[PDB]
Amino acid sequence: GGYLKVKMNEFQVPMRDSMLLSELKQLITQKIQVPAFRQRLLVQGSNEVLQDGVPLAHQGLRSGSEVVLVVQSCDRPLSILVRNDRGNNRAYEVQLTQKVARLKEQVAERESTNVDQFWLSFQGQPLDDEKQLGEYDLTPHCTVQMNLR
Repeated sequence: GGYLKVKMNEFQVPMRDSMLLSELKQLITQKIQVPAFRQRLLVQGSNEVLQDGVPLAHQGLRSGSEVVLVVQSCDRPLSILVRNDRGNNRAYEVQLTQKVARLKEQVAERESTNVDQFWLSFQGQPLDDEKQLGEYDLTPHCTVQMNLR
């Protein structure tokens, strides 16, 4: 029977024993279709930012408490990692609406390689040059792998 009130527009979500921030964000994703990375949650009134790993009930919340949800705009850039053939990483700013081809060009320049000599993969799936990055579910500081031809 416990719940939290989420204030963006307002809705309720169930609050189970020892619920974590990641579970609150999952319930919010199910309600409003916004990924966890675009969500920031704060305790209402005081405005304390909620954190991972510690039960929400131990961050000043209890059943019936209100939390403030801030949604980051979908067009804000995010940083990702591209890992090369030697397992070395570099960080890249991207927009999810950019085509994969644009990321390939960034990587080719920074790795001193030609675009036609490699392809990119995410969690083992190849990235299609013609698709938008947002077709793949990239998140901040996730890893895209280079694959040499």
